[PDB]
Amino acid sequence: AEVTQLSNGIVVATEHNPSAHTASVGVVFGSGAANENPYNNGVSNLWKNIFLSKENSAVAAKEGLALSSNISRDFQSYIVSSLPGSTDKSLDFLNQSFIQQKANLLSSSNFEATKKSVLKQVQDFEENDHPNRVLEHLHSTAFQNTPLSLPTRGTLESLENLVVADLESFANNHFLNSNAVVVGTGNIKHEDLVNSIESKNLSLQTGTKPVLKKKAAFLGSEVRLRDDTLPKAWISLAVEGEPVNSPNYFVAKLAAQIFGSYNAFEPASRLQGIKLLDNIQEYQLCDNFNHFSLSYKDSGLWGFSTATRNVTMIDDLIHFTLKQWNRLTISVTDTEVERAKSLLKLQLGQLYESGNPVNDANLLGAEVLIKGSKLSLGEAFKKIDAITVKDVKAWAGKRLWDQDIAIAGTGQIEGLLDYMRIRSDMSMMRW
Amino acid sequence: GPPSGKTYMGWWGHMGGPKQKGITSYAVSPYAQKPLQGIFHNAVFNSFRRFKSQFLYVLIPAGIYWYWWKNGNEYNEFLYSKAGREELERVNV
Repeated sequence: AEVTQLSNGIVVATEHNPSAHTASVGVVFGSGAANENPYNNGVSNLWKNIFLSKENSAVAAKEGLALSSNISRDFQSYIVSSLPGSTDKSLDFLNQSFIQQKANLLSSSNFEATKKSVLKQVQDFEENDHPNRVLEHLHSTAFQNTPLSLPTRGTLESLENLVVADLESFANNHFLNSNAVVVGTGNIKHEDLVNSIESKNLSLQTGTKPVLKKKAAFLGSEVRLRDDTLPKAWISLAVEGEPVNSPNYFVAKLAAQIFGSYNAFEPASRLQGIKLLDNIQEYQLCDNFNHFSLSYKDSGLWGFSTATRNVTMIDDLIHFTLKQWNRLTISVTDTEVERAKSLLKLQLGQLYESGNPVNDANLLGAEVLIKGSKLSLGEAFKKIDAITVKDVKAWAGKRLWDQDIAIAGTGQIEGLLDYMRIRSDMSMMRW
Repeated sequence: GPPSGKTYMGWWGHMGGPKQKGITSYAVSPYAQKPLQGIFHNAVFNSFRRFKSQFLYVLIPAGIYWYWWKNGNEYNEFLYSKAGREELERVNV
């Protein structure tokens, strides 16, 4: 279904869907937050809000277009959505407002107003959004002094020094033809999209992006943002995971599905077939947890995030969850693998097969900037079905058994023990 | 079981100190460090600093009580010698 062409440097990829009632086109760059330095951190956040500025978005509304933009560790995207048949105007808007003319957007009183608003967006994120600011400090401590440790939103201290001249430097170095993929999702044909691009000039810059000296490397460490005025405790814990282009990519994803997510206030969440639940329910140890498996270009992270009000029994929560991770190496059963297979296929079919062409454009553009193509959903189901119990035990013994960990936390975390007591739980002396 | 009185120490989660806000801590895993870092440097320069700050509080009392002891030992030996018989009768009697 995915069709990918090449044209003088830029790559065109589409995912046609006749039943859609909305087409979407845009450009996805293969550079993100991991391509900055601790002094220009936050440049890609300013470029996102300049694109969605009031004057820029007022022009788009008259033609009937809506704008979106996303910033990640590896990629950033700029999307224009419109009704089918209006795809010609969306390409025209992208050309003369972001690709070829950035002077009007980068004017004074428009850069000074956007910078004022972003400085407020990160001030309240740093003091109101606790679960998402300990997952950001987990990246900061696990990849310290490496490119994979800078926050995607930037830093408050770093954003007060950025000027308009720093935004032109980043655009000249990264917004290039060799670093870009042109995407189209929804009700739009591959032949029509490529014909429109060649009917115009539609050429980005010519240079190549700079290369990074050092790669990302995991380091076992911890950071503690203790605050005794907050009513809860938020904790994130992870080991080194898998990159995107790995043979164990789906095996690590299936492993996180065995433990899954949990909500204490949902009656149906308390009946899940997870052996961890019967340990943490007699005494209410947590309100919620989720197990993740994040992959990037260089490395990844595998672990869980928790939030609890039972501040006197945090040690019990950590001890029981890590003891269930040990069974992935020694005694994982066949019923647990079959259940996690069915729930992973449903979860994948709800992310790639949603009804939002904007979500599809980000997913499709990011997978082509890394491996030059997109793996279909039918082929991934065949790879998930092939996983066996011996595969899980081999992967867990290599990545989980007796390995270093990274910890982040905030709130009332006096009851969280030291690093060595927690690291002792990654293995059993009885085995 | 009945409750107990009021103490000045608690347990994990309710230790009983002031509320803490604004302090951040960082640490690295012991498996990624060098346990014997700087032992030769500390054995000479740090050892000299520690000795130089406390050696006056210990040696002066020690030297006072050692000079007292030696002076009392020599006097007793002289008293029970042939040259101290004129003093032994005039003191111990």
